Amino acid sequence: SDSLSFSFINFDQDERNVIAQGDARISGNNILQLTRTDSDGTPVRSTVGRILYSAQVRLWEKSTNRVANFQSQFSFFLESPLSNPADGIAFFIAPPDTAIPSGSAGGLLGLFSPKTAQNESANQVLAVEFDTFYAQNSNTWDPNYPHIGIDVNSIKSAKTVRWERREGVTLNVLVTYNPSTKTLDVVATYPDGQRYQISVVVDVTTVLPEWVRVGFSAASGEQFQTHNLESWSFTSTLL
Amino acid sequence: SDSLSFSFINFDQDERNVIAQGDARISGNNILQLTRTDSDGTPVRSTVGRILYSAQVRLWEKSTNRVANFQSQFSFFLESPLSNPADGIAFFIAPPDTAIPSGSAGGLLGLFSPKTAQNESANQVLAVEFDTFYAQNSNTWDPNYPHIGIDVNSIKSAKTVRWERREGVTLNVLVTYNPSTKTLDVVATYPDGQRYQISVVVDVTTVLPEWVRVGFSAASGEQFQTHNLESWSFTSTLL
Ligand SMILES: CO[C@H]1O[C@H](CO)[C@@H](O)[C@H](O[C@H]2O[C@H](CO)[C@@H](O)[C@H](O)[C@@H]2O)[C@@H]1O
Ligand SMILES: CO[C@H]1O[C@H](CO)[C@@H](O)[C@H](O[C@H]2O[C@H](CO)[C@@H](O)[C@H](O)[C@@H]2O)[C@@H]1O
Ligand SMILES: *[C@@H]1O[C@H](CO)[C@@H](O)[C@H](O)[C@H]1NC(C)=O
Ligand SMILES: *[C@@H]1O[C@H](CO)[C@@H](O)[C@H](O)[C@H]1NC(C)=O
Ligand SMILES: [Ca+2]
Ligand SMILES: [Ca+2]
Ligand SMILES: [Mn+2]
Ligand SMILES: [Mn+2]
Repeated sequence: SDSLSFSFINFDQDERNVIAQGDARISGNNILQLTRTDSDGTPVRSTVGRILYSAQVRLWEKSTNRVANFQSQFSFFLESPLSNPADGIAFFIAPPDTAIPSGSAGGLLGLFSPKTAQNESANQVLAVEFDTFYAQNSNTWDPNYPHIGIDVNSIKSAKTVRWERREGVTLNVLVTYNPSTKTLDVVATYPDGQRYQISVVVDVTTVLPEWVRVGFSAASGEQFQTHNLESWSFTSTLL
Repeated sequence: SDSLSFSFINFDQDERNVIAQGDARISGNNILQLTRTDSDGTPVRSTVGRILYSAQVRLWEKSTNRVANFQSQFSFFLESPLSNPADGIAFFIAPPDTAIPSGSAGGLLGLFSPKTAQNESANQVLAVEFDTFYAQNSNTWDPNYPHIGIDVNSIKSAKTVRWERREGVTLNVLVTYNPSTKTLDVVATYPDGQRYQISVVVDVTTVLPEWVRVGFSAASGEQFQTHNLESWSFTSTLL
């Protein structure tokens, strides 16, 4: 269609218009939990979950040279009982048939397969990652610190900014795409006003198909944490 | 979710987020055609078609006493080579599992079954009808003229206004529900400024389930016409 929007002030477990993949679920307490927990609510190793909004977004139209804008606002928090929590949460855009790739329960954030994770020609993923785990022994593509990144068909972010994950604290995020400037902008803020900004010039018509779904992905490998989405609103208009 | 909106400036045959029922289709020339035509494009007898937007609207929430507003704007035109064309087109709201009932290809507008069409206790349909056929020999519930009506769980409109269908002319329609006044308002206009207004007080929480789908229905029995939707935008916010 020419435009689509939705808003979740909170999520409820009855929500009809989201697609859960892997370990993702909306809890009975109204939190969207992307990764698995044991019966005590403790995060566990080797888990991946994603959610997609069910309606399919017209990101661009080849026969008319129309391109959509979009704006995605959301808030999340992460918790872990241990040091060096992993692996992170991402807002992402992918073809509507997208599924969790094998080998992605870890630093690939549920978004990529190991043999092609850095191969821009192979992937169909645009993502904004909140990447808490950076160890060189397995995340060779990361800078040596937790970071916010924009991922264009690769797990190696096109651009990153330094970000110190705060245990249990809500981060508020606004992601916007402007097709006239071909700019994808991210602004994230913690409650004290600390602000994180990352932006990339990217022509969405060369990185993604005409129809897409939007959503979130998270994963934990050998290190773990809960990945908790509290709210989400989205709008897209084909211009 | 807490809100949802979409817009079709035009329809395209590739549209991913609509559900076609019966004879409905979006043509290669970008018109949403609800009822069947022969190979020359001529309307035919005994046809019914409906479309639904795929995303499910939260019309109300019982555990929080929240009720949604909504606003639906659309335009349509009807064509027939013969006199007394039939049967009409309706915007409607129904449970998400809704399907064309048997016996509805005619004056029941694809919305009701003959034995219960006037039984408010049985149905789950809220509709705004543009009803072109009124013959007492089969449409006993209609006034003796073409009319615009608001249908609350019955094919006998709660309220009607006189309307002379114009062959091939676009009618523009705005339908709005205000939950604070429990008022469903319809305003329709022809290109010369002729205006049709109909409004009913109705508590949507007593006539429809908490989750619904929205869309359009049309049918032809022994008399026929094409039922052509040109554009449609919709918004709903749970208050
Ligand atoms: C504690 O294990 C760390 O070091 C191991 C090698 O000594 C790695 O195999 C291991 O990587 C896995 O877990 C990390 C952290 O969750 C994850 O990013 C990666 O994709 C693997 O699943 C880890 O770095
Ligand atoms: C030309 O047929 C008209 O009169 C018949 C009886 O003499 C009716 O059976 C017939 O009704 C069917 O067609 C109408 C018009 O399309 C429709 O409204 C009704 O639901 C029946 O399908 C028609 O009135
Ligand atoms: C990257 O993926 C493309 C598409 O399959 C492939 O042609 C190319 O060989 C890959 N690059 C490498 C280094 O394997
Ligand atoms: C109307 O439908 C209700 C619900 O099934 C039913 O109880 C009632 O008998 C019907 N009324 C008539 C007149 O048949
Ligand atoms: Ca990482
Ligand atoms: Ca009628
Ligand atoms: Mn990273
Ligand atoms: Mn009528």
